[PDB]
Amino acid sequence: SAKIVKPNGEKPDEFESGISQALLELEMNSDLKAQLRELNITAAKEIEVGGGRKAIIIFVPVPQLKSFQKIQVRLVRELEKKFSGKHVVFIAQRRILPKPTRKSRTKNKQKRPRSRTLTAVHDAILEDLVFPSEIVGKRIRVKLDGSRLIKVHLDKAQQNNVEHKVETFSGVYKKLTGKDVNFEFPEFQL
Amino acid sequence: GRMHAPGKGLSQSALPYRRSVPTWLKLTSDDVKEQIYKLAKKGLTPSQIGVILRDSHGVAQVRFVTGNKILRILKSKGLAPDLPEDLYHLIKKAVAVRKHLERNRKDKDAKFRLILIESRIHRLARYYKTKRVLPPNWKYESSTASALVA
Amino acid sequence: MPLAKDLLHPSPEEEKRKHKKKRLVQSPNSYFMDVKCPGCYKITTVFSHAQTVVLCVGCSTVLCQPTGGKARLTEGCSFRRKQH
Amino acid sequence: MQNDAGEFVDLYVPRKCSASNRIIGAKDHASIQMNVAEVDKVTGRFNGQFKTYAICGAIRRMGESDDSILRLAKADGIVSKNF
Amino acid sequence: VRMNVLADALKSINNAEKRGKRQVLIRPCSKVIVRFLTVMMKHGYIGEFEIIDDHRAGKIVVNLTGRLNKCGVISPRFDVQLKDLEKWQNNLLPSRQFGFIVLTTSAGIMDHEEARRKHTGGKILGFFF
RNA sequence: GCUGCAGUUAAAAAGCUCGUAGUUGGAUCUUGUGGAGGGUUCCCCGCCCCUUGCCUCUCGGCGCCGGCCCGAAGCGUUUACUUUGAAAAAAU
Repeated sequence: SAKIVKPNGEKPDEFESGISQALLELEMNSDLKAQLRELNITAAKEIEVGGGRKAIIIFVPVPQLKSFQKIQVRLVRELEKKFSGKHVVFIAQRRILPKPTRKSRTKNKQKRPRSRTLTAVHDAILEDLVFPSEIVGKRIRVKLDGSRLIKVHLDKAQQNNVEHKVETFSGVYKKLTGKDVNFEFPEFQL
Repeated sequence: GRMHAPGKGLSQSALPYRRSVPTWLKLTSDDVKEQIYKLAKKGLTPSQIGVILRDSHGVAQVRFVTGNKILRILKSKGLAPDLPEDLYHLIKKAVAVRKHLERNRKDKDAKFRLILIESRIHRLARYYKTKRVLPPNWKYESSTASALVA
Repeated sequence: MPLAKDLLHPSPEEEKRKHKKKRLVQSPNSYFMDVKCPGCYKITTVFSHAQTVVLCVGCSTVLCQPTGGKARLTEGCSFRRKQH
Repeated sequence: MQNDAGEFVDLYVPRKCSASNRIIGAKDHASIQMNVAEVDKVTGRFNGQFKTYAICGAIRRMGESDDSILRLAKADGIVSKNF
Repeated sequence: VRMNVLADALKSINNAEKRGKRQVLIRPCSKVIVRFLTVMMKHGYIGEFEIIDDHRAGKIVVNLTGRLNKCGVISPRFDVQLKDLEKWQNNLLPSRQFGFIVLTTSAGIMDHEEARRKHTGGKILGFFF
């Protein structure tokens, strides 16, 4: 059925029912009818970016996301064509569990998997945004005031698929995690 | 440095930063598992499976195509051996030197190198016994050693 | 080395000269290549430091011989690296 | 050095090496002060204006003063950030 | 073998400062090293620094300003109580007017002057002046 | 000589190697905006994901026109460390 987004009580919102309508109606034409199958989108949002414009974030459940990425190169190109001059990103619906030692209830009967840690979730969210391109390496600069900046290196092939979206990647990752990031290309790579 | 020699050489592998599978690789996770299961029926140890796959097929690191290390892939199907493969190789080397010393009792270098092999067996067995890989009653014996590898 | 050379930006000719474990970030010198032979022409993949005596899908007696460094090809039509 | 009334109490304040940020002592007879002429931008001619540097004796005797004077002259406008 | 990583980091900085070098490379990195460097930087003894990811514990490059006379480690991490801290700063510091002992406490890693304001004891890590 | 000594030539490193007890042991698993005291961001409240981490009873007072709320209790994986209470003759 339509309005697939969010748990009970949260569901009726105009923007998020609008984006999920715009996704689920697209299986009705013969090309994407071969490869969409009413697969779950868990949420969507429309958010501001540094140029005073707007961008959208689409949230995908983990066991479905390995199938979305295989068609995303056409599926996002169709959505970015249909919406009013917007930029789009797909990201995983990851959960974080709290620290067992003196910051949560804890017992021997179940152990917190390291795949549910805050560090393993925040550094996985960084790989979803850039998807048409691959991370070549990271560096972190500590300033004299005690703040941090992250420098990300992107592969030199596939520049044409991400150079016009680095300005939305910084604003989206800032709003998902609270941290400043710059996206850059290497001098050379082995 | 090496544990029983004065040498301190540096040779080893160096993995790349990029953990991803490359776009040119035609293989897929469950077909790599079937090739591992076929190679195990020939009696190949895990260390030999990884070189046959690296040399003659596209898979540089099986752990990057399939999310598991290849001894776990064998244990989950019941294909794994009853003695760990590095402990097996040390025991096979100890019986080869013992077959030499029965007729060559003047070879005092061979007598010295046998102490350095069997003390390296004792150090490795003591590790595996604490992690429940071996029974608490497991013991290497110079008379029994030939029956552990035949 | 002078008193003031910066350590964060080695030139690629400074980085390609040094040992694989002693670079700023580690990387192998080995590579994958695709290889082809006369008489039967099904293309195959080989690793440049192979230990195995490789036999092709074309069933020829030897595709390459192992060696103390790089393996040597039997005068095959390609030594072309794969890009990634 | 100042006291709780805010007045100064040193005999003198000693100079520091331009390359290295360490104090040059009263008996460091291997140390130097260098002085270099500025030129006008229309005709390349001396206008009487100049720039100065001071170098530690320990950096001179290890052979590092030539590269230190060059880095200082590239940090100021004189060598113009190309070579 | 390498029994302690913080002792390598400070000995490596201390040898580079005495040769007059403008940068130094520290390897392996650690959570303890990044928190110790931050205390020297906040008091003005070193410049800013950058961390390299390599998937094996990481590395740090540090910028040097020529102000540092020494930095060092006390190897057994002895416990200290507020009544006994006077004896340690009488032993390790060059004057009552400058230099700092660094402590680890349940309120965090910090300067021995901050531990008196926060009314807390801890374990000794090292010092700088 | 713990703080704090020494062992090429002044006194002094087992001829050499293995090895049980003893001492020592690599990296990794939750943060910035808002208010008070104070500053021009950080220490106390409440928050992106959890703020005593959970929970729902029943013997037992509170808030109001039965029902729903907020102080005990089960207790937060076990210890060292540190800070605070209590309790320890007088004379010196």
